[PDB]
Amino acid sequence: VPLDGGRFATSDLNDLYRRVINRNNRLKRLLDLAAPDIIVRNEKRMLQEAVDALLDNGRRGRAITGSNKRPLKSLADMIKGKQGRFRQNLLGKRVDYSGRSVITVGPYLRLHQCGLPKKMALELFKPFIYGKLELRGLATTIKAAKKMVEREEAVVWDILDEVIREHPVLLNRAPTLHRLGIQAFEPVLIEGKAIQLHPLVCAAYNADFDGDQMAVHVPLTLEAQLEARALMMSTNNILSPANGEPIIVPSQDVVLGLYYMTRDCVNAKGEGMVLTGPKEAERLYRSGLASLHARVKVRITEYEKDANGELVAKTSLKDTTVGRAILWMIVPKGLPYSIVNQALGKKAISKMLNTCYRILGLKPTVIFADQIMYTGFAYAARSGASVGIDDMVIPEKKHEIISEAEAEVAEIQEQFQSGLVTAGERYNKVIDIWAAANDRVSKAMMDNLQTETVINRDGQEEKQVSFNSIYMMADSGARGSAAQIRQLAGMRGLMAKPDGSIIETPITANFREGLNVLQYFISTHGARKGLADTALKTANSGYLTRRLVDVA
Amino acid sequence: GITKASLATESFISAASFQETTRVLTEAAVAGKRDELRGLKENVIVGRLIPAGTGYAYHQDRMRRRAA
Amino acid sequence: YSYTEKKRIRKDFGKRPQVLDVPYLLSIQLDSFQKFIEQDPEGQYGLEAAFRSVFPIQSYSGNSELQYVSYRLGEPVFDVQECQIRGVTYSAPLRVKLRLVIYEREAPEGTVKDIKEQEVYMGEIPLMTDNGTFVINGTERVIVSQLHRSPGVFFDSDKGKTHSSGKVLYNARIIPYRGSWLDFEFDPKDNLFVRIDRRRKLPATIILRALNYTTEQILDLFFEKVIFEIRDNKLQMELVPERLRGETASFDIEANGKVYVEKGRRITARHIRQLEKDDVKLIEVPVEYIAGKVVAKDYIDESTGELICAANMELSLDLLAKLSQSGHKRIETLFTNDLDHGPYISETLRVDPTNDRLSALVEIYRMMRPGEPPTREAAESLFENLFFSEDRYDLSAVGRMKFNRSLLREEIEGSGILSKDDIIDVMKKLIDIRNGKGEVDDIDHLGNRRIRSVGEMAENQFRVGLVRVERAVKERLSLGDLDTLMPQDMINAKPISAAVKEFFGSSQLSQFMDQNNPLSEITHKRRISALGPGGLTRERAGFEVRDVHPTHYGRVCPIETPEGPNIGLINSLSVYAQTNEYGFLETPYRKVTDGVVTDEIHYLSAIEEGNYVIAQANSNLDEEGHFVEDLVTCRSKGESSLFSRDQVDYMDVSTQQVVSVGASLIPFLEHDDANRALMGANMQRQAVPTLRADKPLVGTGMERAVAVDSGVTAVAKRGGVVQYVDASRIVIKVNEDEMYPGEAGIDIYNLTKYTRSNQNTCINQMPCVSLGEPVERGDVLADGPSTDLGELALGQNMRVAFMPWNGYNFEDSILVSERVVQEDRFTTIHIQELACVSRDTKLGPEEITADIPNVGEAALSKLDESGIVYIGAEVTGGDILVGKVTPKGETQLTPEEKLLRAIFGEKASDVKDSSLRVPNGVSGTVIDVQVFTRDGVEKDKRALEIEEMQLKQAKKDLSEELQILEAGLFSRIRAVLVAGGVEAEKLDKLPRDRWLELGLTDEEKQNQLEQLAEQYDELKHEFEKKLEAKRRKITQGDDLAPGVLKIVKVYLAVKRRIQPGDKMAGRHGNKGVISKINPIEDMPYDENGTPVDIVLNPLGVPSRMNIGQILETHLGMAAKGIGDKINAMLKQQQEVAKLREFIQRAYDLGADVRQKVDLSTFSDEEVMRLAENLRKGMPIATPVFDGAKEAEIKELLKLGDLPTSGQIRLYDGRTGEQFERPVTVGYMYMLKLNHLVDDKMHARSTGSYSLVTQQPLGGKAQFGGQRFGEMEVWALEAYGAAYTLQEMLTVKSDDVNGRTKMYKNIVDGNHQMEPGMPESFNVLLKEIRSLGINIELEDE
Ligand SMILES: [Mg+2]
Repeated sequence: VPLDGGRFATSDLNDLYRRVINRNNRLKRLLDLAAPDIIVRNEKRMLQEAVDALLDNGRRGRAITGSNKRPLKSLADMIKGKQGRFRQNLLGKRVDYSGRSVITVGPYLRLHQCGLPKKMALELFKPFIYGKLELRGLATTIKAAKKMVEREEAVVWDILDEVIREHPVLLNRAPTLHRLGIQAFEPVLIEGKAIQLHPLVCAAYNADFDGDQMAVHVPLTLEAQLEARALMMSTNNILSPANGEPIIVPSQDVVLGLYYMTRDCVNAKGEGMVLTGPKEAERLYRSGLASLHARVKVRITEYEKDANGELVAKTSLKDTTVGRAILWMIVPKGLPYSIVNQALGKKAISKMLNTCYRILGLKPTVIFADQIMYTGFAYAARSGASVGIDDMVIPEKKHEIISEAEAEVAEIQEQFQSGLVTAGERYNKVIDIWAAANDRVSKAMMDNLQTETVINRDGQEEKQVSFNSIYMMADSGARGSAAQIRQLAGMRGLMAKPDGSIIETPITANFREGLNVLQYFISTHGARKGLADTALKTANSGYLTRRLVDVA
Repeated sequence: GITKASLATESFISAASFQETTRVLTEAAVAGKRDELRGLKENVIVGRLIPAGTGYAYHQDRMRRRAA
Repeated sequence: YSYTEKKRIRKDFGKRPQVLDVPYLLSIQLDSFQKFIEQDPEGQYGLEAAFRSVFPIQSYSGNSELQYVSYRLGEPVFDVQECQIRGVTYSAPLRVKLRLVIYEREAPEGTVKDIKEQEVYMGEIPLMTDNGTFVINGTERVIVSQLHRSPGVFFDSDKGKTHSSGKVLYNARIIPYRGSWLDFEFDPKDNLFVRIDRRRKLPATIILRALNYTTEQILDLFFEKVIFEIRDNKLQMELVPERLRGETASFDIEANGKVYVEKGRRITARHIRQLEKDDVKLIEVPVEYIAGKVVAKDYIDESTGELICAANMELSLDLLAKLSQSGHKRIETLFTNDLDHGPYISETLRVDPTNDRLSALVEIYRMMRPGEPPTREAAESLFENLFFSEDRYDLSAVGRMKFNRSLLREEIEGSGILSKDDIIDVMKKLIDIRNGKGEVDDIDHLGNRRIRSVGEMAENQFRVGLVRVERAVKERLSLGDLDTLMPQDMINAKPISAAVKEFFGSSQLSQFMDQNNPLSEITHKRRISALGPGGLTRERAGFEVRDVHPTHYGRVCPIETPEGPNIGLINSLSVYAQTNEYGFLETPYRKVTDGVVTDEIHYLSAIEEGNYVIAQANSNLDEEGHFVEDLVTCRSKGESSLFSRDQVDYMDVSTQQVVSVGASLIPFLEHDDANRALMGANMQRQAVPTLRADKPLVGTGMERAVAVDSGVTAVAKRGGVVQYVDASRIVIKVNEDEMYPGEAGIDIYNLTKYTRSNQNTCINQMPCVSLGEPVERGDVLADGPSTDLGELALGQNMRVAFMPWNGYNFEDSILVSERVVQEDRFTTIHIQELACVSRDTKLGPEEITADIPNVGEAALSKLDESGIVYIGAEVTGGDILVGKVTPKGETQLTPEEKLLRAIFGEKASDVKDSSLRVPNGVSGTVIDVQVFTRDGVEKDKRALEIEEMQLKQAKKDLSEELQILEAGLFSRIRAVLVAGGVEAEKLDKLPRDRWLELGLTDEEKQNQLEQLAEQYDELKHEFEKKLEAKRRKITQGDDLAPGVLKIVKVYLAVKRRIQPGDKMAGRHGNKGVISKINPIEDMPYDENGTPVDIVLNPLGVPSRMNIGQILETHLGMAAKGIGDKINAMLKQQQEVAKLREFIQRAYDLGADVRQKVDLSTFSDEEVMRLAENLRKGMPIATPVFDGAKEAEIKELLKLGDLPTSGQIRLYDGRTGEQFERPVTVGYMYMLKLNHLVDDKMHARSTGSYSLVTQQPLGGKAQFGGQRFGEMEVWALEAYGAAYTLQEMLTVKSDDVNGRTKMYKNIVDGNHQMEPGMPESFNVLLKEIRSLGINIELEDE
């Protein structure tokens, strides 16, 4: 085929076919001339190797290369491999009615809807708009309608708002590791260029908003639309298929807001009053007369399912907090008050959603999950939950733990100089007394971090769980482990060589203090090993998944 | 194993599309095999409804209006 | 201090004094290419070495020879800017003097008949620009340096990864610079095997017999002889005591006294030592002891003459009895034991089939050239040309050095080829390592890995082209045309041009220059790559080559590497790292002589570095130089430990010695996790230059170095006074101190204005200087993209609050204020180039015209009479930029449209509209139009007016520079005329030019006046011919591609404002995407009503442990808090005494900081200028690992009257009520990355399809479809979405008839598909049938 600049582009099969024809015609010529048989045998060998290179180039002998020193693509290479017919063109394809954009968060969205840019939707839904422009008489011809959509008249946006109305779109994030990597959403036309993804589905997609892109696909037929609505819609996808656990589950900001709301302070403002219900708790919190953590006595009416499907009420005064009473207002009816009368971490909220699903079903659960998201976002905003440098509280006895382990390592070093121990048990003793000192620093840090709110109850001091922000993020399951608070406020501990063997002097520093040049270098030793594992194991996991799919 | 079990299927199309396409097509050609398109990959290759899901009814009445 | 640096002084918090200045950052590229192209009087480097490698060329005769005299690089035809405009390589012609010397037929001397000596043109060499780039086909490219395995011999093993028994099998590998590889190795049965070019292994004694060694000579090479000097009886045997080390006691030893050790007791050291106390030489041995030993010689009889016993046969009672009838005095025997002297060479002589040199050469031939019957001459020449030919094998100077150094030889010079001794020593050292007397090499050691840079890779490719021309020159000299030809008739410049053209344009290491910002450019130029020709492949590079080796310290950054499939394969040079004369990375260290750390700096390589104990740079040391401590932390051997202060030999020269230039710019890097620091270093060089540059409030102090060592700024070459400043040029009147005699003394700096980078960003230079301002040498005169007063400014200083805001910063999202968008803080200019190419077609030439069919007068509103858009035209997507029509024919009207045109009489167009339009969604301004017309094509009115404008501009620029330069000359003349023989009022009485007619009394005065007159005449006649050179290069035709008649390049400038979806990031790996742009009254605000610019999530901080973004925030609030104070003093119009006092307080703050800023030295005008530059926040330097401590941050927060907690009380903009906890508010340096959502958003309903398979095309440039790959198909199969899947497979991609039916059905409101067969399945069926295979659909 002629290229744009008058040059031609060809397949390697034309080179291979031409070679077969040329050697075949020369063989016919030689058999006509009655050549010496050393020449005819050579031409027969050449015709054989030309036909072999045409069928499978590189099996027998060296691959024939043409004019690049790059081997020619034979007929067998057309159909085999990751770039053959099967895997590149038959088992997966490039499709029409498909777009792609960066995803952002919409925290206002409902679980079944996405935000779709108007510029993307105007292109993805273009024959639908042409049809509804010709149908409504706004265009006399599909070319008149095409010019209307090019000019983007004010009426094609009304036509677009009615063609997308009940029409789902499939949103896909690569890698599609499981079936929740494609989910269907009802589009809400937005003004950006970025797709607005619901927060609660991000864990299903393994998506964060740091530059991820997602593909949009438009189901065209009525069957595809009803499968998007009935099989693939995100409100059908709240349970995992791998394990029956909820996969549309609160995280990060939502669980921090719901945890901060359901916690209790000792002498919080408005402590010890008696409330007529959750609406009074919300009135007192919003008017500034009671704190979200004020432990309080609220008259709570909770409904339970009897032996039958009936929902019978019981009313009682619960010993609760103001924030737990406020959170009770979004809980559906068949659930007990004990589901919120505690500080709600990630596990408790996931179990609350699972309980709602098993007791009440899918329709209360999707409403509950949306309400949970809105409430957790609102009350994480209200909290002002920041991170500062004074939140990484380093234990005051960390320096003496390190000095004591240094004294122990010095006396073991002097024992090795005095021949009491060989190098092996000497090294293992050093490793052991540094792992023990690391555990001591970790325990001291967590003890100084987890309860160090000391608070006055009617004058008397009392210990309570800490409202430290680092600790609240770790304890709620929002972000962070104890193993990472150890690196922020404890010591970073023993590092491994690229060999895998432990360097015998640990990082006695944390990230609040600095690491010096040497500590940082021996930390990069394992940082790069982990990053190279992440980079090289996606191919192995993809190959294993491909083998599993193709066996099953 | 999952490679030798997926290469030993009764369908040469799915096995040839998985891997070792030359071996599969060679043994299927000299054996004169015939692929009845009963799995998901072979109906994906050929652009049909898969025999699972909402295409399960279609394949059922495709096979009971063929066995009758 | 300067004039450019006391404008705005960055407050340094670093405490360690700087002993070594950060070097010129682009020395790698510039030094390497200078070694390539410079005239080397010796033949060591570059083009000279390459020419001497092949010349003199001698034919297969004695008649003539072509020898090389000299070479010369001519002047480039176009300079670098003209090359970028015209799309051509910036290169210099290589003119080489050759001498064709003809010897006559018959003489014992072969003296000359004649010599025909002349200059041949062989190729153009691409020239490197002032900044380390090459312009190749118009685009700037960087030749990345290569980290490859050094040549030499390397001893390795596999550790139990063979033979299922955990046995370690050793090997040796001789790797030349150029030639065949030579591997020795051990099998699981301890036989030595040679293997040439990774082919099948032969026994290693075959290569020993290819060398002329007999089995006896081999056995004396690789063994030592146990002698049995047997007397009349009693089997006397020689013995040295250390030969029975650990010996199994086969017999009790009685000699020079009775038994030391009886049977059943193996020999320990006390026995050897008491036996040598007895000084025993001769021992009586039993007969069963020698049974099994291996004879070391050929013992033949003198009775019959033939062989009794050959060398390397296991001796027995029978054969000793045989030689006893022959009466041999001495019988030698190989000394072998277990674990100290192995039998491997003898056990290998037992396995090989060869018995002489011919058979060995023949076995090597059968291995190298199988199926070819070996003759003696070919078997001899194959081996002699494998490793022992200078033209086929080069173990280069670095390879000879590493070879000799690995074998513990004294000399490091040698031949480039192997010898018998080299191969024997390699085998002996492999045997040593097998016998426990050595250790295997670490091949990832940076003493084993070598840097190969552009000037060496270019030389290698030039030598490749030179041998490609050498074969043809040797072929031409063998012909009898020899007496009438010149040397330029036998030299073909095209192969030599092709070799260097292929290297510079098509290498993997010749990469499109990363031109986002200055940091991108100097990071690209300081990049090392393990990949490339002669390096690794990223697919088969294992885990261990991608690791941070201990030798990387100071030589390669452990942080800056990409995060994807090639991680640890692309590395970045460290700040101080330089390259050896051999190519090995070295790093500088301070010498510690007597415990006193000296300022004497030695550059140590990774081999040398391991010998010494090297203290850290975090090690404190007193005023005299001694360590204040006595137990210092050091690296001795690749380990790190504590040492006494008298054991240390060296010290690190800086705390930033270990990091690259990109990681040196991250403040509080020591508080960031290394993964997030890697991400921050990688994202800093994706930042896009914004409208106004904004210095970092929190920097590290490497900003000036980065901005100046890249060529983006205009830096003062000589000091002077700004004579004329203007947005496009700076004119400096050079100080008399820096002027040469006979010179105008005027420097002119022409600034780059609004050109596009490789990334379509804007490159624009703005002058820093004002009129009449004094400049010193090295001062920044104009800022480049992303520099602010000569400091690298990659982003903007944003007031951040760390708090969750209503889910809008959920999961790395970023909430941005609307004030950030009103104030154009992250608005970036992008410049697109769009080409309309008018070609000859077979139906006729395409025509650039404003007369376009089916296009109204409204769409041709901004086209001129030539059909090209006006400059300055605000265009949007779909607007015609260049109107073009293509001639077509044979419209072949459908009968319905034939009737349609019969009714309404409208003719059909003979041309089709092929115009250049703005891409959709893009809305910019036309800022430039270039028309390139072929010779013979007539220029339209637009090309003529563009060229008239170009000619007036060339004449105007040259007459302006001549006016400036002659004004400088005449100022100098007036100064030298009043310097002696004063005419002070007579000079203004004389006409201006005829001051040159004034004969002056010459002590030295008339000499200077006359060389000034000569300089003026030469300037005038230099302008006069530069004008005609410009005019001829403007009016000349363009060397367009074949078929192309003209090209019109339009340049669009697009201002991109920030919007939801744009990726923003900090320097600490805190990337994110803007989710919302919030109204200002909705943002959180403090007690004073100041809203926050950006709200970031605090939950991204503790799990991604980049704590440095919190500290940078706390310090950024402190820095700004200083400016907020200074600003107030500038609005209250306080005295200079108060401003001077407060700024001195602010600069004196810190715990023993290294910098001293004394403002008493500053004049009041200088203090006020400084205070005006510090009113937007005082900038602060926080050196990596030497930065501000948290107590100093709190002290500076206290100085600015801020809470030392870093956290303030915020209020909700929407409700007015407090957030219940204090919020960390401060200032973070945010960067706008080049992942803009305008470039990412793409959609398609229908479009173009591929040829062979009819599926949609790939990208958004092709308006392509999304890949619904295999895993998405599995996702749909896991749902029951069979109809969704069937329409993905058939009707959306490949079903050709079904997809148009589907379109028509959608348009008719009928959402039903009629799916057929995918077209790629029919392609598959036709391709399986093109094999011999009958694949068929059973249609029953
Ligand atoms: Mg991401």
